[PDB]
Amino acid sequence: APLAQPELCAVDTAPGYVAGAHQFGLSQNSHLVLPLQQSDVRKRLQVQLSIRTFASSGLIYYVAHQNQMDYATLQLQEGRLHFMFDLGKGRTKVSHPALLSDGKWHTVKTEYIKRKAFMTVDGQESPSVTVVGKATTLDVERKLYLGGLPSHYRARNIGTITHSIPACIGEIMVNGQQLDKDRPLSASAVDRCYVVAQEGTFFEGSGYAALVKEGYKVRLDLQITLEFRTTSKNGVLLGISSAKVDAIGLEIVDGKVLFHVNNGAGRITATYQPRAARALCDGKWHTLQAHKSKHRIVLTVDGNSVRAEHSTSADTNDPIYVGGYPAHIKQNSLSSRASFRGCVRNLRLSQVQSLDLSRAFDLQGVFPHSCPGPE
Ligand SMILES: [Cl-]
Ligand SMILES: [Mg+2]
Ligand SMILES: [Mg+2]
Repeated sequence: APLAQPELCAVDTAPGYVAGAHQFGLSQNSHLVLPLQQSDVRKRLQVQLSIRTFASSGLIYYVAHQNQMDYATLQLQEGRLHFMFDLGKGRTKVSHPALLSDGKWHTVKTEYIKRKAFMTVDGQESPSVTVVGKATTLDVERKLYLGGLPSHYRARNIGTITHSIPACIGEIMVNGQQLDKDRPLSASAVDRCYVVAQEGTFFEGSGYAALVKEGYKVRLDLQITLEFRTTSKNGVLLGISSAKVDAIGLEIVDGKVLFHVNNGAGRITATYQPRAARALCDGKWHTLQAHKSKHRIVLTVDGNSVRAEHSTSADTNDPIYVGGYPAHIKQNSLSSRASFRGCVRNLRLSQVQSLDLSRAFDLQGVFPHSCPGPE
């Protein structure tokens, strides 16, 4: 029974979904395996597709011989496109300057024809490159992998960018023919695209994402930074806990942000309370910094800091739970059990390390890299 009428939070407007489009990158192996029947790519491979993304890296498409001696692939790296193939006796590579990670739709074309190869993005064609090697044919299996690769597949000689691209892909054509993406040979972890999206990972409020199955050790010093947006007053953000006492936690309870830490001598808590109760559930992005050092704990929200200052090591050796946690998992430094609802972006631990939610080993009600609504 509150003394004043409750302060309502902002409201989220569902954008709906794009018809005939697929969102990849939800897991490191999200993909579609599409049949190639009428295409003869031996002397010519022209692929045209539309893409929308905020990501910096990922595999967009791949085709290869059973022995992998012949192949062709399109990958994104540092926000830019790279097209390469090997006809059996040498690799040819083409790059394009266009920056694609702006969240807007782009048309892309990759072309290998005769003894030349080139790329086109939004109509801007790159200079041609001469096919390398003596071989004259691209000999590959009658199958194209779109948006990523199967978990059991081991792609050779295409570098380390073999994870699924966090992006929405529309229709795709090969040598003038539109492929029926609705009739894939097989697939894994694919979903729909929001009509309008913004950079981030959506948490529907029902589950969580668990990372680092081998265990993470907080120890003495650790810096956690992230950005979040939400229209709810309660929600767990992050927790790393031993099955005993040592643990750390970050959560939103009744409009306030709490950073708990326990080095084996009791819970230490830094609390941030905004001027307005509904300030943080306004649907806009907020920055969050939580630094743990020897005998110091500092929580900073939107530039506002709050700290608290005899064991000093948080001896954890467990997974990192994001956005919530299941009942059978102990979280000694979290008072709440409520799953977060909203989006989180730029999650990093510091010597910096950013956490990629698409790598979660256990995921429930969370959609990495896919966040609805405009920014
Ligand atoms: Cl100790
Ligand atoms: Mg060949
Ligand atoms: Mg200890």
